[PDB]
Amino acid sequence: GRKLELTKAEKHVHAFMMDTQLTKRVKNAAANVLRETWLIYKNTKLVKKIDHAKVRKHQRKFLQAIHQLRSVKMEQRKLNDQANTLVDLAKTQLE
Amino acid sequence: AALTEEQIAEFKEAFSLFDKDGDGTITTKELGTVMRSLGQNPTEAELQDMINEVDADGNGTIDFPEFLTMMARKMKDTDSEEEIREAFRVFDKDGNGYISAAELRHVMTNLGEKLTDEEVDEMIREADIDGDGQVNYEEFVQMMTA
Ligand SMILES: Cc1cc2c(cc1Br)NC(=O)/C2=N\O
Ligand SMILES: [Ca+2]
Ligand SMILES: [Ca+2]
Repeated sequence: GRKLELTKAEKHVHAFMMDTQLTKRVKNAAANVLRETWLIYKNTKLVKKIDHAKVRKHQRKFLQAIHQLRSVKMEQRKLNDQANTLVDLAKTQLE
Repeated sequence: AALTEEQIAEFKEAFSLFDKDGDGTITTKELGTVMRSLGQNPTEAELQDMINEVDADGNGTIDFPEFLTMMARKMKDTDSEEEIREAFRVFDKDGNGYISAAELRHVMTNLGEKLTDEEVDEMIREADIDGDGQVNYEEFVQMMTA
């Protein structure tokens, strides 16, 4: 039988965006990554003189959006392994 | 995604592991009970997500049809050799790839659900391949997963 094998995880995060809360979180945080990447780039590369207070503000908003996206991705991995737990339990009846 | 007729009947028994009251449907409350009996701690939102990902008709629970249809997409398995080797590594105090027979007996008779001293005797007999009182757990795991 299956012996020590377990359900193969999907190689890439791709699930549970039906959650709506996760989907809203990704949309807003990703848009903010785009916003703050642009505003940091503009304020460090497209200005005559760098306004460091402005750069600090957008670096703060940049890191919060990046880490928000990390948090969603880790929650997707958690959900995916919870679901694989249930699949593995059901598959014990194939023995 | 194809299930044999034999797999369909076996997954009917599987559905009963989840459908705890037997009323034909899996609720969030039942999945919480099942998940905690497996030593996990899903939040309410995580349980609702598990239901909602499989609930095709949106009535809030999972019926055997929805249960079976999603098992069909999840039949692929993969070997566990590396994860098992990593569980052994927890007890490799010096990170040298070895665990003594004495330390393995101590672990197995004190941690987890435990084994009897007789059961540990049988395990060490297989695990100590070279007879040197030391378990090369990579090689032991490779033997058991061969
Ligand atoms: C056995 C079982 C499997 C799954 C689930 C609920 C049950 Br029960 N919800 C899921 O997303 C899933 N697999 O991906
Ligand atoms: Ca039920
Ligand atoms: Ca349903």
